[PDB]
Formats: sequence, structure tokens, C-alpha cells
Amino acid sequence: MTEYKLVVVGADGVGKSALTIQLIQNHFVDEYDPTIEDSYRKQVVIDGETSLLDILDTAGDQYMRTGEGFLLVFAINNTKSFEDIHHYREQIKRVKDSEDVPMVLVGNKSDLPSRTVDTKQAQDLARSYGIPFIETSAKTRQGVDDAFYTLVREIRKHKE
Amino acid sequence: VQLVESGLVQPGDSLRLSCAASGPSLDLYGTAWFRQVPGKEREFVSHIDRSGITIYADSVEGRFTISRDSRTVYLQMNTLAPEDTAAYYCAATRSNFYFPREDMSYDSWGQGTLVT
Ligand SMILES: Nc1nc2c(ncn2[C@@H]2O[C@H](COP(=O)(O)OP(=O)(O)NP(=O)(O)O)[C@@H](O)[C@H]2O)c(=O)[nH]1
Ligand SMILES: [Mg+2]
Repeated sequence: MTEYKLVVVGADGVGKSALTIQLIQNHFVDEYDPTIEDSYRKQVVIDGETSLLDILDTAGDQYMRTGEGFLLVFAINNTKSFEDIHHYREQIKRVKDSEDVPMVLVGNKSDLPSRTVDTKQAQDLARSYGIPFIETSAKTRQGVDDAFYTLVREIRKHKE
Repeated sequence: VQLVESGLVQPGDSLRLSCAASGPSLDLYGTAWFRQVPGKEREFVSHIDRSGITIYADSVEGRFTISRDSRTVYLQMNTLAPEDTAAYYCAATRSNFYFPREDMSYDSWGQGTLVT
């Protein structure tokens, strides 16, 4: 079947592992445990077609050249994580020597009340790149399916 | 959508199960077979997606064959062993994003069939 290489990127503690674990395990992992590099391979049905999903959960260059699609993650209560976004985007495009890389912007921890980044700012930044913006919460599962689904669709469109 | 399913057999013998569907937009549905040993967890058996791609559990890989009438899904069971005695269920979903081996992905289910 068709195989999709997805890479989840973002600053330390934005919820890269929590989002990945909520997606494929259906539970919220409320614990501190920073990542070096974890990967998961699962079969999933997208728009009626079974495909292989490869998800690389990264730490906050060989994975940027391997990946076919990137989930750019920030935390709504972490301003520095939002500022890092344009840097991750620029690194991926430089590594892949391309300005045609499937990407999705993700604003995580939406369930929290202590936001420091206005959602309007994330929507305008995503629109400036021509990429989708999804508000997510790895705790409530809000937008989690939408974020991974939207990115698989973008990789598939690029593959055809 | 509504699902309708179609007994005792010797080790090494064959049997066919059928899952008949009825309702709106039957062509958008992917169908899975699950089975359950009494007192145990429900386990994935095989699935045919909306586009016709088949997948199987490693335990039945090559032994069983799922197929579909271009309105019924079939589960062809051959070379049966004691470990295949279970209650068999078909399940279906028109979801555009789901993990096919997870029972929580399916909102429509057959009544079950007992295989010994
Ligand atoms: N309330 C809430 N907490 C979340 C959410 N996502 C992650 N967290 C919490 O934030 C912390 C860090 O999440 P984690 O997934 O480990 O972060 P990471 O991006 O993978 N970090 P690293 O780069 O170190 O691997 C954990 O305590 C986790 O439970 C969310 O959507 N809401
Ligand atoms: Mg992590």
C-alpha cells in the first residue's frame, strides 16, 4: 500500500509525544518524559484507502530529508515555541532544497486557560505560508484527528 | 446501516461467513471482521476498505480471505484449528479517517455468529 512519512516537530514540551500518543493509543499521557527520537508505524484508512502511516516523534537533519510531511507544533501558553515555528519551516525547506513541502501548523494545549499567543496570530502566519492551522488538545483529543488527517491529505496530493 | 451475519467443524475444514448490509450510501463503507473467545478480548481478524484493499491479522494471514459483492462482505475461513473457536462479528464504517484494527472505529455491527 501507499506509505506516508510524517514528522512531528516543535520546541521542548509543546506536546509532540502527547499528540502522537493520543492519536494512536487514545489516551492522554500526563507525565514529564522528554524525547530523543521515537517512531511508530500504523495502518490507517484515509478517504477509504488503507495506507501505512510512519510517524517520527522528534526532540524539541537526516529526519528532515526523509520526511514527506511535517507537523509544526507550538503550545498556546508558550510564546518562544510560537517564535520557533518560522525557524523550523526555514530549516525544513533548506534541508529538502524545496519550497513545496507539505506542512500543517498546530497550536496545542487549547484546554489551558493561560494562553500567551493569540489564535489569530497563528491563523495569519499559517495563511501567509498557504498552510492549514488546527487548534489541538492532546488532553481532550480536540483537533488531533483533524491535524494528522489534514497532513496525510497534503502528502497524498503532493505524491500525485 | 444494518448488518446481518450467516458452526461446528473439524480441524483442517472450511466454512463461509456472510455480512449483508442495508442503508444509505453502502459504497462508502469499509468492513471488518472481529472475533471473541468467551471471557477474552475482542480481536481483529480482517478488513476490506471502501476502495477494496484487504488486510488480515497475522494469525489468519493466508488462511482466511475477505471479499465483497460489488452488497455483502464475505469471510472465507479455511484450514481451521481449535484456536479459531469464537463468536465472529462484522462491523462497518464510512469514516474518512480511522485505524481499521480498532473496534472503536466502527459504529455499525452484525448480531454475531458462533464458530466452533
Ligand atoms: N493540558 C494539556 N497538557 C498537555 C497537552 N499536550 C501536552 N501536555 C502536557 O505537556 C507536557 C509535555 O508534553 P510532551 O508531549 O511530553 O512534550 P514534547 O513536545 O513531546 N517534549 P520533548 O520535545 O521534550 O519530547 C506533559 O506534562 C503533557 O502531559 C495538552 O494538549 N493539554
Ligand atoms: Mg516528546
